[PDB]
Amino acid sequence: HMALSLANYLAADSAAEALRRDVRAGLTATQKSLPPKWFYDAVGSDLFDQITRLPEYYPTRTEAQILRTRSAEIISAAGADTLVELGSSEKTRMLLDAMRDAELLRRFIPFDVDAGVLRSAGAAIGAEYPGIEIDAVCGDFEEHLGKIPHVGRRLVVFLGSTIGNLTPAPRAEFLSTLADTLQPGDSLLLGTDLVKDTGRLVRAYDDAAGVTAAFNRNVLAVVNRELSADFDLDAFEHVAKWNSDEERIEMWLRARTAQHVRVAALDLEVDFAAGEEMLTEVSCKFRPENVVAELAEAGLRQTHWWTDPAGDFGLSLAVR
Ligand SMILES: CN(C)[C@@H](Cc1c[nH]cn1)C(=O)O
Repeated sequence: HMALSLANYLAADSAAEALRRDVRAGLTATQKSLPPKWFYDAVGSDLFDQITRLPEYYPTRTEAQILRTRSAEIISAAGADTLVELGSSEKTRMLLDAMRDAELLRRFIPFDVDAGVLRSAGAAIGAEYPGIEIDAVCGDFEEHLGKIPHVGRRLVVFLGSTIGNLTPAPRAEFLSTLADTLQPGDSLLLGTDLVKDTGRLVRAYDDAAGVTAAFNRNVLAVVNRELSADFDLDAFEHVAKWNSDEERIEMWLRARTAQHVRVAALDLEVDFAAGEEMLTEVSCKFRPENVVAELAEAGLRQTHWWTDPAGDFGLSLAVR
């Protein structure tokens, strides 16, 4: 039902400030870009949820299968009574069920950008696990990790390879910051999508049904609405690329003809040449050996490594 603690560090004026800043900088760069965090308004979050069920998008179900078959082992290794989830599901329940089965579950700490979603989880989870304490935190995981409570022995999970949506420099910064908040008896469960057949990688971000394309183009709808811009969404083509040098998927939006875009709120006018491409997201893919090193660099020791038989996806347990 309604039992909940919820702390909110996301102000609408701060969000507006950041978007203006991001869009001005991104659209005036010789190589245009937009940060992917702006994908996730209500519509875009819905579209991502649909992406997780696409035939081509293996990551969610691959990760879920690993959690499904190793839930007990993960929870036994963590020895936690508190689950901290950065980014909010079926995956969630597997972990919580295992903690409950082990008679360890005391507390659930969801960390997400949408307070509404957090409130819904508080009710659902509160109902599913009677007596559980729920302390929700509305924040962005790049700035408010220090606001996460430290009560209990905490299993901090960052699933879905969302860590791959940060380029190396901010990624290392995030991991270090996160590691610094862990006490003895705390653990990090990190999901990393792994280097694999490049055809499979591109198809996962360029599905036949055009759902990912809609997800990508929606960032233009967000800008149109929030900054009073006039992007013609239909004029932009969805492009997914494998960058072999950086070993990352990239999502681009390509102007199929010359476009003139006015962003009224920024007193800004911007031009796209025919065939000009704008970078909207990276999805970095990892090699198993490099996951160990990136954790070590952040001050975390990898104590467990779970991966599906095909080696498509990896889950790390790590501690200070
Ligand atoms: C959120 N992150 C894990 C997703 C974002 C995504 C999914 N499809 C397109 N972009 C990924 O990089 O796979």
